[PDB]
Amino acid sequence: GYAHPEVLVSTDWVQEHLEDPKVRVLEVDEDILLYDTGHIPGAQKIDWQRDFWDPVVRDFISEEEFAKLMERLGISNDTTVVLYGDKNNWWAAYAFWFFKYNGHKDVRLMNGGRQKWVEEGRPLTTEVPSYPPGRYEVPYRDESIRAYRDDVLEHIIKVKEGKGALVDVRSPQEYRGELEGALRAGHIPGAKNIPWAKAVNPDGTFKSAEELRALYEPLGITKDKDIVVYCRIAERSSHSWFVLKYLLGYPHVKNYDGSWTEWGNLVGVPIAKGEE
Repeated sequence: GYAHPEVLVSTDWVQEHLEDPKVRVLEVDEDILLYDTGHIPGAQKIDWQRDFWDPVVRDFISEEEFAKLMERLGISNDTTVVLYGDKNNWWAAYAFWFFKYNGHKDVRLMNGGRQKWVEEGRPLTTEVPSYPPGRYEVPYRDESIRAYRDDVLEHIIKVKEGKGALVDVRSPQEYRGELEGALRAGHIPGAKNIPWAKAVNPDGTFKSAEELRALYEPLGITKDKDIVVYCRIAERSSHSWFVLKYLLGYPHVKNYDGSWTEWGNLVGVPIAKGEE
């Protein structure tokens, strides 16, 4: 089975923990207005750009700001945070990554996302919770899961020595250089293409550990290597990062948040086109 099934909860699990004092459910959607129309009872809304991004520079909010957000959401350090959203949990996986970047110990993703909960006809409400402030100590960012532009060159070499791998989760067209825009098209040299959606079933749930392994192992993307995953922006590569590190247990996996919007616009950086 999965390496970390404990970080994946079912819709049944969530419905039976709607009143757990140690549980805080958050809906994280690409469509920041969807929550307003109806959500899981007791769930709170995360507006990604406004809540996780600095208002002026391209970077996430500070550790201090993260702690204030948590308290406002009634979340404490020992809180079991449960995430779900639209698009096969695309954005919810992003929130998962960000929570882990801030070191939150107990974060879980609802298998199937908003899609499955709605399809099953489980409780929905437009009523928004009013939880008492949480107690969240200032976290320490975990750099082992975030990759930066100045780490790529040395990674590109690691990919050649068979010590690392690059996972491009974009469409094959973008991957090949036929391509959140950029002045250049192609992929980071050495990267392999595994479109993110290949990890999920039509109903929004994740594929089996076996089916997932089959997406990466045959392409040389193995646990013994340091992995770097990217898309156009971090928000879209977090899903595959989650699949590799948590569902498949890869110990070294980083999310390159800069992704193509940064790389494809950088001056004088290596770029490969075609297949690899």
